[PDB]
Amino acid sequence: LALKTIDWVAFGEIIPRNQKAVANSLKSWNETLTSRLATLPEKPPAIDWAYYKANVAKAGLVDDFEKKFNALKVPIPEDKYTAQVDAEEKEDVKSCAEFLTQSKTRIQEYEKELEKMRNIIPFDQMTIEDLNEVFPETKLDKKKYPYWPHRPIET
Amino acid sequence: IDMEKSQQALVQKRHYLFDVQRNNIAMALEVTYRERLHRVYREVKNRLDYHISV
Repeated sequence: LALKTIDWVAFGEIIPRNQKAVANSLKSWNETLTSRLATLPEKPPAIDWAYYKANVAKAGLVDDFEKKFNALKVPIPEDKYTAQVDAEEKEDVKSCAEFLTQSKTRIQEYEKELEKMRNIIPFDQMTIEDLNEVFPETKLDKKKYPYWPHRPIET
Repeated sequence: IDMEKSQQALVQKRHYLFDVQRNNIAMALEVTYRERLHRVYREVKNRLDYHISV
């Protein structure tokens, strides 16, 4: 009966677009069942065995059923859905292992390139080759345009 | 950089979904439990009410 806190707005960011429908469906399951539990009380009250025996002139059926009832015990349902927990962990892998290190390396890369930006000498100091290697997009790819100026003039 | 950081933060809450699933299923089992109790109480009281009315 341990029910935990949720920031549903963040939760909504969780699922891919594919399963969002079932996600919201089970969310509605949650709310409806929560309210439904709020409806009924915790326990079915005691049966007035004394009063029944008093009014109920029946010989022993009163206390007969009293005892039998008190003996009978309900079948508590058993955890069977309670199995997909590895999902969490394997999801944890996808995010914390299969995504943590890949994102990390993407960063270390981007970090490196960035810090490789502040080290660029002031343009006054630079020289065409400086741009060429800094921005290969400023290359003139002479292999495609071996003749001067190596770019379509209209370009 | 910041988009990647955002993904990293989003990873933290990547478990909440299953937390919700667990809460729902467990409380549904509790629902079945409680309703079974109330229903047995109902049936016994009704059955004895039969004879009281008789």
